Amino acid sequence: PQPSRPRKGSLGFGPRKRSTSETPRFNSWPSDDGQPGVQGFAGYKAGMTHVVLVNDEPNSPREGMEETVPVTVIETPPMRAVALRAYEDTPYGQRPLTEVWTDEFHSELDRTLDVPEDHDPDAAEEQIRDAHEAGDLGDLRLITHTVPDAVPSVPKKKPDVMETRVGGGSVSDRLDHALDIVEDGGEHAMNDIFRAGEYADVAGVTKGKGTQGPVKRWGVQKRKGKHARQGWRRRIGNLGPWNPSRVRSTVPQQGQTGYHQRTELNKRLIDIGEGDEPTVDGGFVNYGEVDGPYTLVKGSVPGPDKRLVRFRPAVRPNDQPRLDPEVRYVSNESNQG
Amino acid sequence: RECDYCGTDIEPGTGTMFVHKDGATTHFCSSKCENNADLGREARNLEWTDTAR
Amino acid sequence: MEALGADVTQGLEKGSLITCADNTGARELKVISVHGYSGTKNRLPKAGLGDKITVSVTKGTPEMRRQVLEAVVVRQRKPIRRPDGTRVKFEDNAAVIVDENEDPRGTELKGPIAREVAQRFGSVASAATMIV
RNA sequence: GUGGAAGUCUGUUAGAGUUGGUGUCCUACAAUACCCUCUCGUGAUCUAUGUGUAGGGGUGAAAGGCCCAUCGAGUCCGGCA
RNA sequence: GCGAAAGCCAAGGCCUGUCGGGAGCAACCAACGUUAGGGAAUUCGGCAAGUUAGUCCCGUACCUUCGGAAGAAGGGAUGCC
RNA sequence: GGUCUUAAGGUAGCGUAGUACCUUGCCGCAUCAGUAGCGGCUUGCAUGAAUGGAUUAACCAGAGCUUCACUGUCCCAACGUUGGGCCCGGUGAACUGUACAUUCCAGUGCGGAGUCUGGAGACACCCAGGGGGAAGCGAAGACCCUAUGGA
RNA sequence: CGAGUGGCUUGCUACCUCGAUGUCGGUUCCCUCCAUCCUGCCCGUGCAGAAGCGGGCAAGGGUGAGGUUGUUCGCCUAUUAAAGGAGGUCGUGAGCUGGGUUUAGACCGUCGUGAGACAGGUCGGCUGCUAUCUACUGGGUGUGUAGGUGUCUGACAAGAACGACCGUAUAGUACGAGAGGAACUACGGUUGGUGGCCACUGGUGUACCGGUUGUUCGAGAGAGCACGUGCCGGGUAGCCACGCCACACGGGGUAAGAGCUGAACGCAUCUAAGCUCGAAACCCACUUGGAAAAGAGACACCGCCGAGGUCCCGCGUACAAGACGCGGUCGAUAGACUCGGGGUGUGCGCGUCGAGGUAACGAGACGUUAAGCCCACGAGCACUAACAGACCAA
Ligand SMILES: [Cl-]
Ligand SMILES: [Cl-]
Ligand SMILES: [K+]
Ligand SMILES: [Mg+2]
Ligand SMILES: [Mg+2]
Ligand SMILES: [Mg+2]
Ligand SMILES: [Mg+2]
Ligand SMILES: [Mg+2]
Ligand SMILES: [Mg+2]
Ligand SMILES: [Mg+2]
Ligand SMILES: [Mg+2]
Ligand SMILES: [Mg+2]
Ligand SMILES: [Mg+2]
Ligand SMILES: [Mg+2]
Ligand SMILES: [Mg+2]
Ligand SMILES: [Mg+2]
Ligand SMILES: [Mg+2]
Ligand SMILES: [Mg+2]
Ligand SMILES: [Mg+2]
Ligand SMILES: [Mg+2]
Ligand SMILES: [Mg+2]
Ligand SMILES: [Mg+2]
Ligand SMILES: [Mg+2]
Ligand SMILES: [Mg+2]
Ligand SMILES: [Mg+2]
Ligand SMILES: [Mg+2]
Ligand SMILES: [Mg+2]
Ligand SMILES: [Mg+2]
Ligand code: NA
Ligand code: NA
Ligand code: NA
Ligand code: NA
Ligand code: NA
Ligand code: NA
Ligand code: NA
Ligand code: NA
Ligand code: NA
Ligand code: NA
Ligand code: NA
Ligand code: NA
Ligand code: NA
Ligand code: NA
Ligand code: NA
Ligand code: NA
Ligand code: NA
Ligand code: NA
Ligand SMILES: [Sr+2]
Ligand SMILES: [Sr+2]
Ligand SMILES: [Sr+2]
Ligand SMILES: [Sr+2]
Ligand SMILES: [Sr+2]
Ligand SMILES: [Sr+2]
Ligand SMILES: [Sr+2]
Ligand SMILES: [Sr+2]
Ligand SMILES: [Sr+2]
Ligand SMILES: [Sr+2]
Ligand SMILES: [Sr+2]
Ligand SMILES: [Sr+2]
Ligand SMILES: [Sr+2]
Ligand SMILES: [Sr+2]
Ligand SMILES: [Sr+2]
Ligand SMILES: [Sr+2]
Ligand SMILES: [Sr+2]
Ligand SMILES: [Sr+2]
Ligand SMILES: [Sr+2]
Ligand SMILES: [Sr+2]
Ligand SMILES: [Sr+2]
Ligand SMILES: [Sr+2]
Ligand SMILES: [Sr+2]
Ligand SMILES: [Sr+2]
Ligand SMILES: [Sr+2]
Ligand SMILES: [Sr+2]
Ligand SMILES: [Sr+2]
Ligand SMILES: [Sr+2]
Ligand SMILES: [Sr+2]
Ligand SMILES: [Sr+2]
Ligand SMILES: [Sr+2]
Ligand SMILES: [Sr+2]
Ligand SMILES: [Sr+2]
Ligand SMILES: [Sr+2]
Ligand SMILES: [Sr+2]
Ligand SMILES: [Sr+2]
Ligand SMILES: [Sr+2]
Repeated sequence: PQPSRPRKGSLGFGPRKRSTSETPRFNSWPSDDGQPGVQGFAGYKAGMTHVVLVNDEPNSPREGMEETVPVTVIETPPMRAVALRAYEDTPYGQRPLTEVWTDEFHSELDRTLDVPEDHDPDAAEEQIRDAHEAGDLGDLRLITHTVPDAVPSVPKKKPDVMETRVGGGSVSDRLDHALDIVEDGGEHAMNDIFRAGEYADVAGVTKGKGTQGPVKRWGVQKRKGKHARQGWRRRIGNLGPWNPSRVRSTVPQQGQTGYHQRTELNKRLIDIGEGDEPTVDGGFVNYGEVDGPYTLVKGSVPGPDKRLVRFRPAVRPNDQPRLDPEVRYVSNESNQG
Repeated sequence: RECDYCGTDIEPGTGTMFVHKDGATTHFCSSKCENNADLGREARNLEWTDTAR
Repeated sequence: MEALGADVTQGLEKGSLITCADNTGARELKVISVHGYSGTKNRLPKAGLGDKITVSVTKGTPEMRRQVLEAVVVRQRKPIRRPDGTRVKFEDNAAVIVDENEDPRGTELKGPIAREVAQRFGSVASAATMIV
């Protein structure tokens, strides 16, 4: 009687095309609660290893016991908050009002931007403060970029630029908090935003697989038994009924698979350190050696090694934070073998 | 823990434990060791093994 | 059910023939169904360590033979994962016949049992000789 | 023990055939092909050449089979526009 | 090696079962190799694929026209020096 | 019914059959579960003796059923190999073509429309793909009826 | 007994189609309907509880595996929250299958004098095509907006991104004589679905290392062939699932329903105006796409004799063409070399031993030897090659 069965693959990540920016772009930010603060950071994926942790969960029968947990190692060197952009609220939504830039720029920020030579930081600030007085000011975001040069395993020297919202406290206070950061030189670290044990949402552009068929791309069955030997092995039964006389965009077909932006929720940060404690013998395969600021994310992160991954305080955590998990072991065993 | 076959230390968070029919237990550090053991080879007779060395 | 304490890769399906690790008189059991389980189109219902299953007696004494009974999977060849990451596997696939209250029908268990199963089914455990 | 019968067995010996794949091909390599599997292989066997039987007639261990890619009556031309 | 069998190699013949160049060379298709655990649940149907396999020794049921069934089945052996 | 038509009125056997409509007949075997299969019963819609009946060792690329063994047939798909596919040089057809044609949702219409009506959508061109539609292409429907047709 | 709705069944008609619109069942893949089987929220009860039975809102999600049979339907089994029904040319053969139907061969029963028939049974029996247009999945080039770089906005668009179950505490409590036996809420886990990732386990791995059969190169050494690995064992990278990670809470507005205030109708009345609540459903929350949104967008900086870009060169985090990303001496981008990290499993040769054998000879064993061989990874290192250089540009 034709049994029921959910469809093949989700219709919520379409169209399944090649991403426009290899650098991830968050389409949502955490709410305003605590003191002002930058709501995100970024790093470069190195590879994976595992760690033995002391069970944290107070509701877990294993609380206080050894537990092996998979971890992805991400190099998270300091970034530069190079400017402060203000948004005004208009009948058509939020729109960039102006920006407040600095003077101190990383030696190679000019591999991507036409660095400012003449700018008026106060005129900009002025216009912004008046916007607030008038009550037309929309959220406040910092223009941020990475410092690839600090990461040897990554060939790239050209910085990756991304806008990151600043939330928390009162607008007046976080506005001043924003200008503070920027003016310095914008240099901030993973430490200034996250603490081991908190939940972060990680975004990244998945590994590319080029063109793939429906079986792999949508998870449709392969033809079965006798139907697998007639000339069709990995092709779906049909493109649709006689009527409607057209092919719906919902039937699973071949096409670009991979190299899509994905935002993975609730990734627990196991540890934020610096040095080479997590590096692996022989070096992370197809990457290199880690010896600098790093972050250990519980589980997996989208993208291949070397890709830029972005962190943001979890916007929909399911669990309360259990700060600074106790780590009793970090495997340094060769990943070749 | 030590691999009950070759003698090397088993990297924590790794390996497999084979439970024999009589209830005995054999901690293996890798498929290679399990596979040689399945061939009926004895660790002492295999030079690359710590047991042998 | 109560958390098992380990991750299981079901190594059995509806129709699998397994060992009856007890002294009930049943020697071989055929898996008919898995308690609490519901699959998906074309998927053969699967069962593994710790699952309660309905079985029919394939080999054994005339009186046991063909009876449709309830059992508990105690051993399986496919590996399972423990909290510390280590995988554990057995020499064969085996289950123990059990009644409505989950008490073993037999008087003795044969061969080892996984600790995880022992924890979940106490009276079954308090019948085991070896718990691995 | 000898002997070595057999429309006897195995057998891609030569040679003959074709159960299944409902595989490949299906503007083909081919207007009947290709591959694997399969059957026969001392006999009512297979095969070359010569020779005979001719169209309401042949030939047919009989399928309306075959008689030059055509057969419940060949082909050619004529009857015929 | 039982062999006019396979496989490898001479004598002899050929690179003309006659378009080439390039992309770790994607999807998809034709042929094919390897697949954990389960083991026919697949399907009209074990279709397809696989399992078994040569030789020697032991051993071999119902039934039978006494020929046969039968290589029944089942068990063991097998190299080199 | 306890003979009548039209001569006789089915004996041995076999029997729900490659013959049994009823029918998945009833009992049993086997399976967790068997419109199947096998054994028995059997009033056989409509078995039956050379229109041969029954039975049968051996034989069979003949039909159906069961078991042991084995396995990617399946759970559920993966990785790999060779030839294509893709790009480049050269060579170089055919099918098909009333016209127009970027369509979609409804409606209308000889009641199964890319072309009519109302809306919606729609910047042009190109590459690869699997084939939903053009009641796609290929054959003056084989089925059915009709012809004071044929064989 | 009376009145209707539907267009799933059947019948009727002959309107369309006979210069062919391929059949039943199944399969695969997509969308939908509600007359709702489960899940959410409710009302009644011949409602103590637990559970039943009937009714209401509601289509978000789910509705599975098996035995006979071609079967649909159905009968049957064990599971399940439940294992609902129907439309899409009884959706789906330029997708599959070919068991059934439906040619040519043949048999049985029945009918027929016969040829032959049967709306009975039975064995066998063929499935063509290189896509022009349209449609959609993905990928490019141009034009428009109208010098460049970087960052955004968000009209619109897609989602189920989440559905369901078990267990524990609550609790042997409320309720009930007892038997039996709940809930709010807080937890742990499973299952189905979804997206991603390879440290772990598992598969592959015609890189690689080793063992070994036949044969050829005289032996040895070292090799070819035996299908694109002769066969067997192990297996790095990479890819993978059988492996691992992640996938709310909360707001807002309602339905059924529970109510408040409250007339018409001095009272009463949840409703007429007004209001408080209230569903897995609706909107938001979350994820994905999205300046071609013709109102064709916003910001900052750079540049108009030069900002930026192209060709070129070394390469992949990318890739069927095209596209994309990185590096180019202000350099570690690729290769060589050396270490590191890995795979295999102890090399050639020599010495000793070795059942025997007068001896010749001798399978094999031990030592040299954590050996030899090998690596799609990492580091160091400018040794080689990223040179030289051409051009466009407000
Ligand atoms: Cl299929
Ligand atoms: Cl089941
Ligand atoms: K017609
Ligand atoms: Mg590895
Ligand atoms: Mg390892
Ligand atoms: Mg099915
Ligand atoms: Mg002759
Ligand atoms: Mg397998
Ligand atoms: Mg089935
Ligand atoms: Mg076969
Ligand atoms: Mg019968
Ligand atoms: Mg007679
Ligand atoms: Mg057609
Ligand atoms: Mg005609
Ligand atoms: Mg006719
Ligand atoms: Mg006539
Ligand atoms: Mg008519
Ligand atoms: Mg309703
Ligand atoms: Mg009740
Ligand atoms: Mg729906
Ligand atoms: Mg229907
Ligand atoms: Mg149909
Ligand atoms: Mg069709
Ligand atoms: Mg067809
Ligand atoms: Mg075709
Ligand atoms: Mg048939
Ligand atoms: Mg005939
Ligand atoms: Mg048939
Ligand atoms: Na084909
Ligand atoms: Na059709
Ligand atoms: Na004699
Ligand atoms: Na054949
Ligand atoms: Na004639
Ligand atoms: Na030539
Ligand atoms: Na008769
Ligand atoms: Na024959
Ligand atoms: Na296979
Ligand atoms: Na089409
Ligand atoms: Na009606
Ligand atoms: Na069909
Ligand atoms: Na629903
Ligand atoms: Na059925
Ligand atoms: Na049709
Ligand atoms: Na067809
Ligand atoms: Na069909
Ligand atoms: Na609400
Ligand atoms: Sr961004
Ligand atoms: Sr957005
Ligand atoms: Sr076919
Ligand atoms: Sr249509
Ligand atoms: Sr013969
Ligand atoms: Sr023969
Ligand atoms: Sr055939
Ligand atoms: Sr084949
Ligand atoms: Sr043909
Ligand atoms: Sr002979
Ligand atoms: Sr002819
Ligand atoms: Sr004429
Ligand atoms: Sr020669
Ligand atoms: Sr030529
Ligand atoms: Sr292999
Ligand atoms: Sr079967
Ligand atoms: Sr079956
Ligand atoms: Sr044998
Ligand atoms: Sr009689
Ligand atoms: Sr006879
Ligand atoms: Sr095509
Ligand atoms: Sr027509
Ligand atoms: Sr309704
Ligand atoms: Sr309900
Ligand atoms: Sr029926
Ligand atoms: Sr039907
Ligand atoms: Sr359907
Ligand atoms: Sr047929
Ligand atoms: Sr029939
Ligand atoms: Sr018939
Ligand atoms: Sr214009
Ligand atoms: Sr409870
Ligand atoms: Sr009680
Ligand atoms: Sr070869
Ligand atoms: Sr062999
Ligand atoms: Sr109301
Ligand atoms: Sr524009």
